[PDB]
Amino acid sequence: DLDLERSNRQVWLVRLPMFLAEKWRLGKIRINKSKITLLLNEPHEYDLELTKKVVENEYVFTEQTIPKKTAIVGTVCHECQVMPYHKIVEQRRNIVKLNNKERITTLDETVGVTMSHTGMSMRSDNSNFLKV
Amino acid sequence: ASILIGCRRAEVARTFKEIQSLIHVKTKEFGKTLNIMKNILRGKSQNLTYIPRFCSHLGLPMQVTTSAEYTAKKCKEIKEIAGKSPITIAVVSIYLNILLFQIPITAAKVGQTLQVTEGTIKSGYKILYEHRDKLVDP
DNA sequence: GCTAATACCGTGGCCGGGAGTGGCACACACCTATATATATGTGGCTGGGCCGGGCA
DNA sequence: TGCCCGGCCCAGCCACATATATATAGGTGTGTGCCACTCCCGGCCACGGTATTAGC
Repeated sequence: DLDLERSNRQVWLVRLPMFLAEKWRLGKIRINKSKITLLLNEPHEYDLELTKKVVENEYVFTEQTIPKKTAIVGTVCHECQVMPYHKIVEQRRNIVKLNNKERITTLDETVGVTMSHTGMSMRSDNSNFLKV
Repeated sequence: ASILIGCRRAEVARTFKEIQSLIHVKTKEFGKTLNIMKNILRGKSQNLTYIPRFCSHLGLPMQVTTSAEYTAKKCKEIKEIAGKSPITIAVVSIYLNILLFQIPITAAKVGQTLQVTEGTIKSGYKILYEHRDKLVDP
């Protein structure tokens, strides 16, 4: 019983930066008449570019052979993209290029203990696994 | 039993609880098969080596190893108790030679590492402490 | 120079028979349980003594 | 500042393995062989496609 609710609704698609997007996982957009920005809550303001002006054949639907409950939302109205104290963001972007992994740990003991635990050590059982 | 025989022929020392820890042979039938196998070998015609192995299990210096060697030989010459299997003589010998120095392991750690009873190493440490007189090398 | 006809080869599914596998029977071999001295050992309970903590 | 209660540790003690013989006996497990059931393999039957030769 799929039913189109309206589709008359106009939605704008946004390609956000990763820290603010993962933070969204509220602000106030200021539309300047051909340049629009965004005043977030304390914090930065963001210019959003008119990425694609004409954006037809693109729509938005939601879901509530196996038919399921399908509802239609609205048409896509404009393709957009948020563009960006920027030195701290640039330093964080330089800082993300410092990921490393831990190296192999060298056991420093007297060897004879570990080598005793290798072969026969007069210690059996102590763990239930495939014991039937 | 063939592995144990090949161990006794090559002057190597492996305790029954070691091969028993490797293979579950139920001990008794292992002893009978080892006995009749020894009879087969006789028909087709030494605890000192255990000391460096357990000293390797504990990570002890060479002076404690040769000290437990002289202690093992002397204790083999003094008689009294004679042995009660050589494993306990080895562990109480290393126990005395390590209580002579300052490297601390106590009785619980050496009893859970070498799989020996604490009451047995203390029972042997009593009479061993009684024979402490003639066991000094230097 | 152009047209028409005939034969042979290869795959897939099903059924039957054999074979294998499982079960049953029989025989043989193991494998338990009890007493005796010996020692010596090891692991788990029993009783007594000592130590630690809290409240008025 | 003093008194009472509970828990833990140490010293110890009992039971079961190791080795010796022997009888009892009576049980259990394992192996082999045969026969029956299931699975696999082989055999049979059906259907479709491609190439070559001869005559007027």
